[PDB]
Amino acid sequence: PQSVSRAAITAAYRRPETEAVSMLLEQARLPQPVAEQAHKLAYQLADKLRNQKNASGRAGMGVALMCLAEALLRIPDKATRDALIRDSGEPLIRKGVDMAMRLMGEQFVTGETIAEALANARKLEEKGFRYSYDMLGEAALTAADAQAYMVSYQQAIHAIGKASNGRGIYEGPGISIKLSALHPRYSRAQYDRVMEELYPRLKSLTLLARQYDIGINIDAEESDRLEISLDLLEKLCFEPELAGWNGIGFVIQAYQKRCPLVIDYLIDLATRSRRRLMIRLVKGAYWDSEIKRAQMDGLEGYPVYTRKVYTDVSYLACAKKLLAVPNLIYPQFATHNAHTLAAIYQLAGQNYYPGQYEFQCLHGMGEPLYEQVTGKVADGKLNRPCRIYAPVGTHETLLAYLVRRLLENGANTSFVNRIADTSLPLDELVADPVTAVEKLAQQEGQTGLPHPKIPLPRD
Ligand SMILES: Cc1cc2nc3c(=O)[nH]c(=O)nc-3n(C[C@H](O)[C@H](O)[C@H](O)COP(=O)(O)OP(=O)(O)OC[C@H]3O[C@@H](n4cnc5c(N)ncnc54)[C@H](O)[C@@H]3O)c2cc1C
Ligand SMILES: O=C(O)[C@@H]1CCCO1
Repeated sequence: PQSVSRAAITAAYRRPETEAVSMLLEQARLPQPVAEQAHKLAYQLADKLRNQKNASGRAGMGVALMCLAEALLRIPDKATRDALIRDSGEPLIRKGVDMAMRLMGEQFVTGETIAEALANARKLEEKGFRYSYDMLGEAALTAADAQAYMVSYQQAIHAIGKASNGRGIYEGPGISIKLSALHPRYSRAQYDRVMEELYPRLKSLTLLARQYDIGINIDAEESDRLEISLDLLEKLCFEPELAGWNGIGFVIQAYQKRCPLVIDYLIDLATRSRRRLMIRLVKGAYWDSEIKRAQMDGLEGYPVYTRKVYTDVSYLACAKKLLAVPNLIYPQFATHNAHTLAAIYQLAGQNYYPGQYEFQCLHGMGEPLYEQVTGKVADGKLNRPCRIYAPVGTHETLLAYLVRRLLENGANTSFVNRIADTSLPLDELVADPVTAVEKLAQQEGQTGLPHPKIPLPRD
């Protein structure tokens, strides 16, 4: 027997999308006036982003001719110019792969060593950005692997905490950790061994973060690990040494059917354990693998949505739920999507205060968007804080994170991919996801039908 809130998470695991999407719709819908201010802000943010160095206005203004025009413009004297016009198998494939990973991946890495990352934190921190550092590495395969991740996480907390120098959990830097790094073969670990071995290391790192008064966030990974992550979180929140401290962070993934039910659980947990939880709301990073995984499991359905617009709707519904309980949750709204950002900005209401919520972004992806957001109003900014997720490590820790980035940047449904498309008009790019879903429902006959190219695992 689970609590009321836990049982309800379980019962939502793979509920039919028509049902899941239908229940989210009214929770996600922006009231008329909020919708229009969100549309307008989303449009302005996306316009500035696209047309940074006049990229579209130069579209408005063949190549052969320009080279001749170029050569003609290098003729120093206009008269002369005018007068001229009048009158090896396995290891070769492995090497190209390892190299291309480094080349493409550098943009997403803040530094090789935590010091190096930290020494460069001054530039954006003075502009009002914050940081969450991640010592790259995950999915420990051996007892030794996990031990080494544990020591890298401990070392980072010391350096981050010393650099935080008492600025605290909101204004100061934090750390992000992956539970998969701390226990060998996490992907298949049983409740009993995780509690005996993983939990004491999570507890120990969290106590340390509390000594330095820095935030410590537990990243969300694959969906089959949600339940055990909640058991770990629960225990952690009742530690006496952590009483009255609100630095514990936890990620929730809006692409999951369970997400809203996990929120109901977290609200009850913050209440029972007498704390404000730092909760990062994301869409999620593992969608391609989740789809593949469920298709091989052959179960009743998917634990994630199959159309990107449904995830967008789920995120807005979940964002409203989070924003309603400021005594219990500090929401951290992770996104690079201008509509998403604008919707959250408006949904948060009037009378922003720094401790109400922040935005978050990944290093190498969100800086352009958030250069319009974080900063003074007199500089034309929104004056909302943003916390940059800063991966730290060498080439041997980068692979899995990089692949997730390529999937995110390379998917035609991604905002960061669609905004680069000269040809997709701004209004479509920032279209309201609820209205989009209702448009599909009127075309197709029912609300929340799965992606037509993604049938159920049994079909
Ligand atoms: C600071 C930060 C921290 C993050 N931490 C985590 C974390 O701990 N764990 C984690 O899993 N993710 C995490 N993410 C989220 C993930 O890494 C992506 O960055 C995020 O999902 C992209 O959302 P968006 O709003 O920027 O882009 P959008 O383009 O609006 O949405 C992109 C996405 O929608 C979802 N999607 C794509 N196609 C479909 C489809 N067909 N059906 C349903 N959904 C689809 C995927 O989640 C994909 O990322 C984090 C993101 C940030 C910025
Ligand atoms: O690892 C990832 O891909 C996501 C983004 C940062 C934390 O979890």
